[PDB]
Formats: sequence, C-alpha cells, structure tokens
Amino acid sequence: FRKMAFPSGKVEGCMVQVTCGTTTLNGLWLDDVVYCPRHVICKSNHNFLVQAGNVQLRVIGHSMQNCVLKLKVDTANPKTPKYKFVRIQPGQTFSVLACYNGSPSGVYQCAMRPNFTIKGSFLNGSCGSVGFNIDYDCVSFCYMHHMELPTGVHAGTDLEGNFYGPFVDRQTAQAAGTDTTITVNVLAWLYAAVINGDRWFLNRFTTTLNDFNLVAMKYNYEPLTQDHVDILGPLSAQTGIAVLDMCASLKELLQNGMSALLEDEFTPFDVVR
Amino acid sequence: FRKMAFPSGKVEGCMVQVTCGTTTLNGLWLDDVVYCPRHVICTSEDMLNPNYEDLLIRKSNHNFLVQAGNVQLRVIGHSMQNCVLKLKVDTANPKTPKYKFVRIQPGQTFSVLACYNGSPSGVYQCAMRPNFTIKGSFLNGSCGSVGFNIDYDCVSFCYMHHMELPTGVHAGTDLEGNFYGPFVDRQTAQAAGTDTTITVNVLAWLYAAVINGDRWFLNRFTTTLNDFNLVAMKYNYEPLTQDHVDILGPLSAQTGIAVLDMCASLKELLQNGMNGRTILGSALLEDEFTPFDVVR
Ligand SMILES: CC(C)=CC[C@@H](O)C1=CC(=O)c2c(O)ccc(O)c2C1=O
Repeated sequence: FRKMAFPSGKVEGCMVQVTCGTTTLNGLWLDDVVYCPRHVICKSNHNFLVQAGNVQLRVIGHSMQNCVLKLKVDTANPKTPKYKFVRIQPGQTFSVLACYNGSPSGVYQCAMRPNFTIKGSFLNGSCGSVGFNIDYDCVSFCYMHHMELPTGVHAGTDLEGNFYGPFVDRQTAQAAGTDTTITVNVLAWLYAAVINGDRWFLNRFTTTLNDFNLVAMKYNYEPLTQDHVDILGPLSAQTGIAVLDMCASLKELLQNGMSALLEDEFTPFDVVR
Repeated sequence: FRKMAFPSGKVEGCMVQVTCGTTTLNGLWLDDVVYCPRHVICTSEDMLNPNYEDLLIRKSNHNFLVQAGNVQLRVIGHSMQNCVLKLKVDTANPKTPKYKFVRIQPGQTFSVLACYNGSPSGVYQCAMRPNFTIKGSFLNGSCGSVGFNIDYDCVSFCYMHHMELPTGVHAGTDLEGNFYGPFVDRQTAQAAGTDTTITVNVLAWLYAAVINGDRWFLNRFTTTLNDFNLVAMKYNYEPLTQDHVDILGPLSAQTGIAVLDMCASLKELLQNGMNGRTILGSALLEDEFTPFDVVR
C-alpha cells in the first residue's frame, strides 16, 4: 500500500503570488478572485501585487472574510476548474499542493489530525498553499495553510477563512493540543491489510465498544463512535470480519507490537477506492 | 519531513487511453507520438510466449484506438522500440511540456502518476529499489502509468509501468522500452531479487535529521568503510561505496559530521533500534530520500 495524493493539475493552474509591501505568499485564483491569508497586510487595490506567472494582475477590489483576504482582479482565471468550498472534520484526508512564492513545488496526502493540525512539511514560503479533494473532476478546496506551530506541525483555515482548531493568526504562543491517533483510520487500514493478503493479526476474539475505548484512550487513541462502526460496515461485509473483532485485533495489537507501524492517514472511504 | 511527489499537471496533460482489440492500457502522448507498453497487442493466449514482432506485423494503424478524453486520435504510423509501442498520430499534443527521456539507477527517486483507462488517479513518490523494482500502489489497470521528475519546468520521464510481480512489487522500463532489472514482458515465473535498504539514502536522511533538530542517534565512534559494510550487509543494507561517500560530502560539510561518523551512528541504530523514539517523523529508517533531495 502507498498513500497517493490526488493529481494536482487542476489546482496548479490556480496558484498565484500575492505580495503586499515586504511580504509575499501564495494565493488561489478562481474566476476573478484571488484568495489568500489576510496576514499579507501585516489599503486600496493598488498596493496588492498579484502575479500569475509572468503576467501581473490588477487588483480592482479587496474584501476580507474571516482570516482570508479576497482580492478581486481584472481577469477571470481561464484555468478555473469546477470547484466547491467545503470544510472537513478531523480524521478526514486531503492532498496539499505546497507552493513557494506562487510556484507549485510538490504535492502530498494529509489527514486533518484530531487536534486540528496537519503534519505537513513545508517549504520556507508555503503560506496560502491549499488542501483539496477531487471527485469526478470537481475540486473540493478544504484547507488554506497559514502557520507552522512551534512543534513542527501546521495550522490553517477553510477557504471561507475559518480556522481549524483553537488558533489565531497573531504571533502569540499557541501550541497544538495532545494529538491522538485516528482510530477509525487504523481500522480501515487493517481491513485493507486483510482485503489484501495480511491476516496474521486476526484473532478469534471480539470486544465491546466501551471495553475497547478504555483500552484505546490509554495509548492515546480516539474513542470509537457507533457511527464510526457504521461507516466501517461496508468493509466488514467485504471481508467477513465484524468491526468489534477487528477491534480485538487492534486492542491486542496495542499491547504486543509485532509497514511496521499502524497507519492512521487512510480513511475508510480511501480504502474502498 | 513529508515525502512530496512532483506536481503532476504537466504529465496529466499527456495521458491517453490506448486500446487494441480487448486490451486497454495507458499511453503517453508527447508531440505526435503515443508511447505505451507493447503488451497492448497481446491476447488471452499470447501472454505466456508472445511473439511481438509477429503480432505487430499483423497490425494496421486503424486497429489502435487512442483516446484523449473525448477525442479519438488517428494513428498514422506504428513501430516497436524494445518493449514500448510508439504510435504516430495526426495531432501534436498541444499540452506537451518541455520533456526528455532519461534512464535512472537503483536508489534514485521519482514520482509516479498512476492512471486507469487513461485517467490520472493519484500521484506518489517513489524509489527504484536495488533489485530494480518499485513498491507502487496500483489500481487494476495502471499499466502504462509513467514515472518522472520535474526540474525547472522540464519533465524527465524515466519509468513506464508494465507488470506486477508475484511478490506484490512492480516492474517497468524506461521510455526507450528497456526494462529495469532482469525482467521480460512475459507471463513466466520471474521473481524479484532480494531487496535491500538503500544505505546512501538512509545516511542522507540522517544528515537531514541533524540539519533539523535531532542529534539523539549520534555517538562517539567512527568506523572504516569496510568495517561498516561488513556490519550493514548483515542487515540487508546495500554496501556503501567511495562514490556514495563522495556524494554525501556536501551534507558532511554543512553539518561538520564526517561521513564515516554518520556511518558509525547508523551501525549503532541498526544494533539498537529506535527505543520508541523518532528521528524526523518516523519510527522507521527512511531510505527514499536521496542526497540530491535532502539539499533541496
Ligand atoms: C509479468 C507477469 C509475471 C504476469 C503478467 C504478464 O502477463 C503481463 C505483462 C505485461 O507486460 C503487462 C502489461 O504491460 C500491462 C498489463 C498487464 O496485465 C501485463 C501483464 O499482465
């Protein structure tokens, strides 16, 4: 199994450079609007320098929405794809197109951690890089990168500029809470191991949701929701392994050890695809 | 430090769908040539002992359905170069990036754009294993998916996917149709040689661990190159060569840690384990970053 990112092509043709005075970051150019972190003003249209490759764009209007600055420009972006702005929940996955001063640098697959950070790894100038999912040619933009937290992880907003997690776009000491493990994603990945070839970790035992959660929380694992059980029901059908018996494999796996560590960045949806 | 794949847009614009009778693969449309694996001209039978020159002489331009999205391409010429089919078409590809073909060596990295039936599905980052295989993650019909690097908007194509080995790994060719490793595009009992860790990549990754925060794995010792190899090959690590030592020289300079000291560090790590500790962001020693990657 390899984590894969979505192909980044449709998002690549939307990335511009946005410069206000001494500060430069990335922006997202959809139709005639460029989206970027409001941090770029730390005004009337003329002091916003927006470049899409070799051209310069003329800002003809500006507007804030929460922590995102909306820059209206003279031209619509002819490379605009079909797109939605969505907000994801911890444990869901998405791809990030890291950019430096407008130029897409690389792409990687993420999970929104349960403490609302992403273990990204970032170029010096990746502010305003976006995260997205693609379904049948529709880009779901779900993340705009703002900050690195002192602990090496990253914090950002949705494309309506609402922060994920208890962070502000001021230079206050802020720290991630204790990150947990995305339990429902480990289970999907253990299903994917049996749906492939691996079934040594299976056992004849089951467990209850309550007795599993007490075991789980001590190894810093997210509690498991009766909805979490439901979502993994397709995979229980495909393999013949009930969710609470895969939990017994997981409970035992949490005490004996034996990739060689348990992956938590594949959603159940990811595994079905 | 997240492994990143290259932005895939320049290769997305080149993927097509190649069909021959009942066989559909991915092809690579550059200027007015579509490249794809010659296996596309095989049938039901054929797979065990195909005679590709025989099957190809029997083919006309109009037996090849080449589709780019919703547009069918007219093939106006065909030709085999090693294990790759090359179809000449009507139209140059308008989206053709600046490109070149290169052949890579074990231990070098690249991105793979995995496609089905001509549509890109995902991109991942990759190392060519020492035994000349790939640990890919391939959907059903990813064959003809290509691998590549991008440097200053120039696309170097270096891999084309052909087959999945009985052990779960993947074999392919360069874009001139010469296989990497001792494999043939043939359904016979062929096995990957024993895979080993890319030692020069772990040491580069260890230097990247020092340039960032961590020094917890360092130690007082040093080692000779020969003594290092005798220990490491007992863990299925690739022998380090003078070339590899020379290649690590730059990172040695930036850290003031000598190459053979870093080697002594790695010896101890292989002896001890992590003790549930973490180096960059991994409980595993990571061997798919090259010395070239680490600098950038
Ligand atoms: C190589 C092996 C031990 C078994 C499969 C072999 O028959 C085969 C070779 C091949 O080259 C190929 C492609 O190139 C593309 C698709 C595809 O299924 C195939 C194949 O199955």
